[PDB]
Amino acid sequence: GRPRTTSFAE
Amino acid sequence: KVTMNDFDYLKLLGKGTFGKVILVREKATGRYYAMKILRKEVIIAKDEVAHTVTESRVLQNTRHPFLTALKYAFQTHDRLCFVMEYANGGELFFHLSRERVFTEERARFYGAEIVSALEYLHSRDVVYRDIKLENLMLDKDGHIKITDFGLCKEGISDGATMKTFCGTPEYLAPEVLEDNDYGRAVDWWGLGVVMYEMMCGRLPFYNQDHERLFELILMEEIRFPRTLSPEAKSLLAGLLKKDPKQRLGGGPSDAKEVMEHRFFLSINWQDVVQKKLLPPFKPQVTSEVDTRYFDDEFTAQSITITQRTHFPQFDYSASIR
Ligand SMILES: CCn1c(-c2nonc2N)nc2c(C#CC(C)(C)O)nc(OC[C@H](N)Cc3ccccc3)cc21
Repeated sequence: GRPRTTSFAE
Repeated sequence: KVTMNDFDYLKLLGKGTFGKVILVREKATGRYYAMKILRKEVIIAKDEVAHTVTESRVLQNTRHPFLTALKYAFQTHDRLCFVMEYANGGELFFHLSRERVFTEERARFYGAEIVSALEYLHSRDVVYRDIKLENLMLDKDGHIKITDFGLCKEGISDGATMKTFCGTPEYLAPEVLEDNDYGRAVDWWGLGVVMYEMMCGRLPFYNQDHERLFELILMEEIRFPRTLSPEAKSLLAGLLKKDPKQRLGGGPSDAKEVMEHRFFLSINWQDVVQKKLLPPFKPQVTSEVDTRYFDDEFTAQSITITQRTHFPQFDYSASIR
């Protein structure tokens, strides 16, 4: 089970 | 005008670095909703105003069975609030983490609903840009609800392009890791990764170092378990084609390429959109305040409270517009 990913911008 | 004390605040469902999401009861109706509460200060500091405004504006007009519906969008002096339908089934991330892998049939069911939603968005010239397991959720019946429209772009038709370096590292299409602009095919790559995870039980590419990870996305061949079906392999190979022009769904017909692919041979796409298909897993929620399909990490946490400062595309209500 992978760790929680986090979205990002520029 | 709608305000904060129009709702009861029950449990933390998810937390972010911008804010938090909470299970709420609408006082005036007794009905249950999810509320995403962002802090204006953090948004303004990160120069992410256009994106947050986009998220509301896109939600204000979209209507589709597999997209989360927005009830209210309002703001206070220092907070932005989205009030949307509570997906009782929780995140697909929670389920895949617990079960490790889904069968090809189950993955086919979820993929068909994601494709249906992506067709719809792309037909409206909207590119979603953040397809991932955390942003795919299940409602009480077990149908897909795409959530989080914070990185959407509008006005993107045919071969229109975009310049913002955004998304989620592990899901970034290889062309987004290059200079200059990219097209709407990035969504189909996104699908590819989630399809890959659902059937192969891991990301196709992974490293905690992003430099290493971005090299993998651009350079590395995807591997398949031996037992995977040829059309499963074919679909993943097609969706995860590094070249967007050769990628499945990357042509002018958009979703039609993916829909006609042999992996979905046994799928009637009108049955999909009409919800005629039977979910393979049905959330066993015993009440409206049941949060079993959310992580204890969040639900165990108690709920504390940490001039024209106005955002000009909010203050929406589903009953009014
Ligand atoms: C807690 C799970 N969750 C739910 C939800 N769970 O049950 N019913 C639901 N609607 N909705 C979520 C939304 C959304 C949305 C709209 C407004 C529809 O675009 N965004 C999420 O995360 C965004 C971001 N990736 C990290 C984050 C998290 C928190 C603050 C700021 C940022 C999580 C969501």
